[PDB]
Amino acid sequence: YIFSSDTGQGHLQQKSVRQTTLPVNIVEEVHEEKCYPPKLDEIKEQLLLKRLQESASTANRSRYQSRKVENMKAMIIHRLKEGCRLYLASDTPRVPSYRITYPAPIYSPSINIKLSNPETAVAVCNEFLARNYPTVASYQVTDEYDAYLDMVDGSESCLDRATFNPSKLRSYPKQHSYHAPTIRSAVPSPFQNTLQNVLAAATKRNCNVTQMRELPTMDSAAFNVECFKKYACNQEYWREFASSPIRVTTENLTTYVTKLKGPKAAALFAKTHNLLPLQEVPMDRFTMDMKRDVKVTPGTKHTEERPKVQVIQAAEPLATAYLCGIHRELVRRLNAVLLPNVHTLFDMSAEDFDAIIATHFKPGDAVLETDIASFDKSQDDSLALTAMMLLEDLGVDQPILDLIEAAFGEISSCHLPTGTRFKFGAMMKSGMFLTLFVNTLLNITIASRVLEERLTTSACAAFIGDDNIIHGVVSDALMAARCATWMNMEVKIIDAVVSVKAPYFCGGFILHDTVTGTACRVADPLKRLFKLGKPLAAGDEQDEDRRRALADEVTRWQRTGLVTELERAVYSRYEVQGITAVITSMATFASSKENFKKLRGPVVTLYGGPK
Amino acid sequence: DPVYVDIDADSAFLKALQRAYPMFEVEPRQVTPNDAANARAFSHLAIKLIEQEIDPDSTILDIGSAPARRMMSDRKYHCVCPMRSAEDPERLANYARKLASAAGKVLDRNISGKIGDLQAVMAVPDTETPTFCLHTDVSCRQRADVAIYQDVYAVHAPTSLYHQAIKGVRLAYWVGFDTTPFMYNAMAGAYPSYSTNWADEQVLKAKNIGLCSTDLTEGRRGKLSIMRGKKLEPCDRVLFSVGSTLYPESRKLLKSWHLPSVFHLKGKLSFTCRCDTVVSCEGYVVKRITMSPGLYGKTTGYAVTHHADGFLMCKTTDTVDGERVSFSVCTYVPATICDQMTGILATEVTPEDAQKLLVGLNQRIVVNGRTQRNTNTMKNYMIPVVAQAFSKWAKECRKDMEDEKLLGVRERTCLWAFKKQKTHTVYKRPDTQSIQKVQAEFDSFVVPSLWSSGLSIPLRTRIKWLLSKVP
Amino acid sequence: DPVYVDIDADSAFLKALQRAYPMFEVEPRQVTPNDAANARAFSHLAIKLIEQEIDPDSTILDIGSAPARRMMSDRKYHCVCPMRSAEDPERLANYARKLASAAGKVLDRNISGKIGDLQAVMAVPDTETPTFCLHTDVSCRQRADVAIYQDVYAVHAPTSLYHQAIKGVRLAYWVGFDTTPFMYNAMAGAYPSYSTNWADEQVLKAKNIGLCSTDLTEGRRGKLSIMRGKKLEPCDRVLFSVGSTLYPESRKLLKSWHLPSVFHLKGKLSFTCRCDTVVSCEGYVVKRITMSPGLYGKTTGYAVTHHADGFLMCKTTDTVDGERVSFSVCTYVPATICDQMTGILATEVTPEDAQKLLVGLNQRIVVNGRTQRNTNTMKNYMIPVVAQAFSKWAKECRKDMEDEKLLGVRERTCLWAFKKQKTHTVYKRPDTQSIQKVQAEFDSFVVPSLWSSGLSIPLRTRIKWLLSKVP
Ligand SMILES: Nc1nc2c(ncn2[C@@H]2O[C@H](COP(=O)(O)OP(=O)(O)OP(=O)(O)O)[C@@H](O)[C@H]2O)c(=O)[nH]1
Ligand SMILES: Nc1nc2c(ncn2[C@@H]2O[C@H](COP(=O)(O)OP(=O)(O)OP(=O)(O)O)[C@@H](O)[C@H]2O)c(=O)[nH]1
Ligand SMILES: Nc1ncnc2c1ncn2[C@@H]1O[C@H](COP(=O)(O)OP(=O)(O)OP(=O)(O)O)[C@@H](O)[C@H]1O
Ligand SMILES: Nc1ncnc2c1ncn2[C@@H]1O[C@H](COP(=O)(O)OP(=O)(O)OP(=O)(O)O)[C@@H](O)[C@H]1O
Ligand SMILES: [Zn+2]
Ligand SMILES: [Zn+2]
Repeated sequence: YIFSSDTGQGHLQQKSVRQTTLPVNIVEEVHEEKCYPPKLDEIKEQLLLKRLQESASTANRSRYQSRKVENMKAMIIHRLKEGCRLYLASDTPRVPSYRITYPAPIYSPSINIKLSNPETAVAVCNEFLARNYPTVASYQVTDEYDAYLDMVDGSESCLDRATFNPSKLRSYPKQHSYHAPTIRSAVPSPFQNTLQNVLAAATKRNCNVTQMRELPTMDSAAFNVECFKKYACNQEYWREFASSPIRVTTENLTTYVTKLKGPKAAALFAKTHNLLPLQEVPMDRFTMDMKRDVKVTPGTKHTEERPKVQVIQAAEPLATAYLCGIHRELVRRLNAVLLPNVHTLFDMSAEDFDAIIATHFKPGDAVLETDIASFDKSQDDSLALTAMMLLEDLGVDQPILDLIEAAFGEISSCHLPTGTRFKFGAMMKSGMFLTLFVNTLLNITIASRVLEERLTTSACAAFIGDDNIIHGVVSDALMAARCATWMNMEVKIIDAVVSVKAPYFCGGFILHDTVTGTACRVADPLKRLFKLGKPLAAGDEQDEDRRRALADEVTRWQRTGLVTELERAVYSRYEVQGITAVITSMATFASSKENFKKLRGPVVTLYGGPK
Repeated sequence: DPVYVDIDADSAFLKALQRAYPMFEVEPRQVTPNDAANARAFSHLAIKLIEQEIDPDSTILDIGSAPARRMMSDRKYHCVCPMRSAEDPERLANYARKLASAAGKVLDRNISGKIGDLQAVMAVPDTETPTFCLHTDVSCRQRADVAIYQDVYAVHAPTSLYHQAIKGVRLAYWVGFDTTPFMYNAMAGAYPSYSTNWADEQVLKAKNIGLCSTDLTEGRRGKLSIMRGKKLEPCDRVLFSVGSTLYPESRKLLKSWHLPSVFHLKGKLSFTCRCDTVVSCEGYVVKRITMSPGLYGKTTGYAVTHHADGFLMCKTTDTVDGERVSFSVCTYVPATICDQMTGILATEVTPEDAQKLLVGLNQRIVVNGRTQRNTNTMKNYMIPVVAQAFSKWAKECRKDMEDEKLLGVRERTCLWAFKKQKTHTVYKRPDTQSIQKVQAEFDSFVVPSLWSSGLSIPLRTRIKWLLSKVP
Repeated sequence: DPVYVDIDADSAFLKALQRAYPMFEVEPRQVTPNDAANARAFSHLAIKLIEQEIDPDSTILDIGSAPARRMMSDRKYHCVCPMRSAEDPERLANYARKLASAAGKVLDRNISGKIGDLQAVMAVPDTETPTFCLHTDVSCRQRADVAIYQDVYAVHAPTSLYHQAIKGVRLAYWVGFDTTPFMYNAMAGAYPSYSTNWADEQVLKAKNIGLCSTDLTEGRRGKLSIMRGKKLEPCDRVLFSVGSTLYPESRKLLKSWHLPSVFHLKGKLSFTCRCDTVVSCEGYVVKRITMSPGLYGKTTGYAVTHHADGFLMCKTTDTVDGERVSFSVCTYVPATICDQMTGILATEVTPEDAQKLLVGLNQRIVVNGRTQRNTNTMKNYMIPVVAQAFSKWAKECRKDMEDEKLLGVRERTCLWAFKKQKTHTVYKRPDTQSIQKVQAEFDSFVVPSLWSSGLSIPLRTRIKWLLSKVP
């Protein structure tokens, strides 16, 4: 997710495109990446398969999958191209674009410090938890009978416009096997797929009705786009972009499918026999998915109240494959119209982010961080109109806009195992292929309107998802009065000062180095610490990608000139002392395969076995 | 000015009626849970249209002649009331009872004249009176200008029209069902919009049609009979069921009302006639006929029918009294359903797949990624037979393209002996006409010149005794 | 002064009608659910345009017209009304009844003069009258300046025009169907915009055309005929169907009205003539002809037609009475569909693939449904035949590119090869022209004389009684 996940896969790429070998900033030109067209070959597969049988040590098998997957990719292109005959177009001359590059970052040396006995590391971590979090360290006294306790008490829900069968509401637990954790953090296990959990998750009541597409709604949207184009964008690209539309093209589909992996291509291939046309695919029908992981934050709140259940609304598989070739062009056009001091995390890597903010943040500087998650976007219909107006200005072809618009109105969801039907009104968060883009556009628009001209005169601004940071801005009564037109809790704002109250961004800390004198971003150690106290399901063999992720994260923590700063940042955020010992404990855990085995224990089986 | 009909306020038949009669205002007012409400609403509106385009001070002859319906009116009606059915004794008593009760209260209409008129007929059954008679259509002697037929299927059209023409009648009307399916020589059919089902007498023991009844059997490998079969063809006997009422009819009389565009009546006097259709709504039609003296012009002998919605006729296999037999059925299809299956029928589809799409199309259709509800539904008991017909049509069209012949020539191969192909489905799409050949010259007329009165003494006493007690 | 038309307020024909008549402002007003509303709407507007541009206080001839629809017109009309057809008794009786129905209500439209004129003609049937006549087009003796033909197909145009020019007519007008399909020697066709289908006599038993009928059969092996066949060519008899009305026509008279640009009439007197097309809308044209005395100029014998929509003709295979044959079918295509198919016809396309694209295009033009539900720019019963035509056209255009030849020379093998190629589709795109070679010298005019009264005694007596009273 964004920077890096627990398995070190992340959402960002790993190729630098914003690096230069000169001590000054240089403007360059954006180019295109050529893609190899797949080709079909059956005679090679037949002979290789027979040659696979006679001798295959290690690389002989790999040639078979590469040949087999390559055949599947060619077949998908041939079938997919025929469906969208009424929307296919050709290549028109492109509009050139330019971008700015920055010099490479400088880092301080790192020294490794670790203990020897792995059991002592567990004792230190347990001592740290008890001293700082007394209630959390005394919760576990028996096994994990959460499923049984949830069945004993009844079902409480707050639904709206839903139907279900009462005869299928039964929640007797099934077999559950896991490994007993060693760290005394009480991280819950993922929930079981039952009808009771589905109703508990859908306990949200956002029933609000306003003017759908009337005159007052249009007036608010018209003002919003005016502020965005006046305080956050330059005027050198609008007229050129309107002349050249964006349409579905063979190159878009060929490039997209080639980027998929093995298993993903096979899954898509299985749904190409009865291929519906593009105009036949419904755009307002979704399916319900439950398989998720619970989210826990440092503190003592999960030992008193049960956490919520996460859900996913999945769209049609063919809908996200026909039109997913226009995401790259939309990103390029958006980056071209933004001001040089306004940045977006799309199409960057970890190193590029460090080089941009290398010489901007210094001690004693005020930074404003604001999130917009706590806001009901379903109350006002103008939030959807504003996004469409921005999309139309960017140069989206007219019939394609109708297909996109159909997914932002009335939608329905269904649960296949139980046949449960749900209906929702205007919704912004979903599982479609424009979710981050629309959220980023709305985040910039909200900030631009509230801050007015204070956004233009700034040193560095970064926007991604629902989080943002703006340099050199404080909190005054003018923004409170402007934002209090409807209510007061639209957004949450926090004031931060470098080297005194470290700013928080995307689950990390922004710190200023001492030896070199440059800014850098590091991860959150407490978030990792609670995560090692999560039970591991039996039969899982993913205990090697996590060790490498921990090893990389530990090295970044032990850089010289950042030990003292990290201590103060954690204390000013969570009011906790003594994290250097925890970091040392993490170092010895991620040193060998056998040292990582001390975080687990004997296997415990519940609700299973007729003995 | 507004017109009220006795149908439900949330019925889907309101839109069909409004489009058929754009010169009126229609509002619903339900007071009776009748099983044939739709069939009566059409007839009620038809009479108002008919009596609006004709000037007053003219005499109208009524053939069906239910006197109770025409009691409260301003036009002049001459009801021709024979006694040949079991309906007649009840209607005559009802007419007398209403006339006695309506005396005095109503003064605008000729209530006193009608009451005295009925007594005169009761005195001697052989007087031609201004407003009543007991003769047939042929034997009536009163002269008028306009003749009206309402749901009459028991007379011969060329013979009945000629006898009316010689008395000086220049305009006629006919309200009834469509006779197109009976010109295709079918076995069974349906009118799903009016809850009407008809079937031949020979197939009354079927299992999977609209009008049949069967029993349960365990099977029997061997059974004999008393006569040889080998042929099952339609006969001259059919049965009609309108909601819950049974009406037996005959094919010969039904086909006689499918008149051509122009025809000549030649006898002692000669006339020239024309026939047009002015109103059509899902099975009911209204026909206007004009007759003029003289004999000049020319005829071709063709009949043309215009289809506003789909019309199907296919071949089905069904079990009749335990034995598998095959015959033909016909029905109607809404136009919206036909238009939405144009692209599907471009290939070959199994009957199972066609049934699935038809059920889905009956509830929702996706347009440009948006789902909307269909407001034009059809009865669910006709879907299986319709799906079978569509599958046969798709296969036949594909085989024609795979075999292309030369232009302007035909392959008769010597002694000709050309080969004929097989046809199992006839499908008439919306906005398509059907043409057929009929007879356009008539010169033979026969009359049973004898007068017999079916009126009975006990019925006369009751009617006389009922009218005596004036209010 | 807005013009009222009898069409639905939500029909798509209103936009096309307004475009063809920019000088008028038109709004709809529906009072009758006719099945040929579009055909009658065009004719009503055409007469209004002609009357506006014609010189007032002039005398006009009407050929084969109904004298009831010119009653309330201030223009001077002389109606030539013989009794050849079978629809004349109704028209003449209606004219007499309407004249007497209003004798004092209107006091300026020369109602009394028309009534008095009708008195004299019914007395002696051979007299002339400034407002009525019972002769033919080549027998009327009154002289005037303008002649009008409205939906006339039963006369020979060069012969009729010459007789009119002798009396001193210098301007004529014609309204009717387009003659272009009949100059290509087509076998069947349709006009989808006006709900009109026409077919030849020999293919009335087809299966998948606009005007046909058939019946179910199982198919047998071998059929012994009576004489040789092996020939299928168009005959002289053609059947038309407008809405629910039938009209028989002949090809020779239809093709005589496709006059060239310049032609000469030579006889006792000589004239020079020109023909131009004024209004064209999806199948109806209005033609204007000017006649001048003298003989000088030059002729080439060519006719030019300008296409605003697409014109298509192709070869199709069907079964007639159970036997497979092949003939040709023609139809019209809207311009918008033709424009959007340019990119697909660059390669070879499968007929089923083309059919799906056409359905998608037609269903997508609606781009709405909150207000206009589902409206189509093309009738769905013509899509199958149109889709096949494009498939053959694309195939034929490919072969020409791999068979390039030298410039200015012809490829032969005396003893030459001179091989012809197959042609299965003729496609005229919008903004193109078609040219034909016709005759331009006429010098053979004959009159059959032998004029007959054409009136009967009952008809004369019945009419005279109708207007025998002053009120
Ligand atoms: N096939 C057929 N249908 C008829 C006949 N007479 C009437 N109907 C139809 O039956 C429908 C209802 O009949 P009504 O007009 O109410 O006359 P009724 O005697 O009261 O008959 P019921 O109402 O059924 O008791 C009419 O609308 C007709 O369409 C007939 O003689 N033959
Ligand atoms: N092919 C052909 N078409 C005709 C002829 N006469 C009229 N039409 C057309 O058919 C259309 C239908 O008109 P109708 O329903 O018959 O009513 P109308 O225009 O008042 O004329 P009539 O009823 O025939 O007296 C007319 O508008 C004409 O355009 C004809 O003789 N031959
Ligand atoms: N020749 C006739 N002239 C006038 N009216 C007739 C004639 N024949 C029958 N009717 C009338 O038709 C009405 C009913 O028709 P019919 O006698 O056939 O009754 P039915 O035996 O039930 O058969 P059906 O199903 O045809 O009605 C009666 O009112 C009868 O007076
Ligand atoms: N020589 C003529 N001059 C003027 N009018 C004529 C002439 N011949 C026919 N008509 C008129 O044509 C009209 C109908 O055409 P026609 O006489 O050929 O009979 P039809 O078969 O009913 O019509 P059509 O042949 O067009 O199908 C009649 O009203 C008639 O007055
Ligand atoms: Zn009588
Ligand atoms: Zn004359």
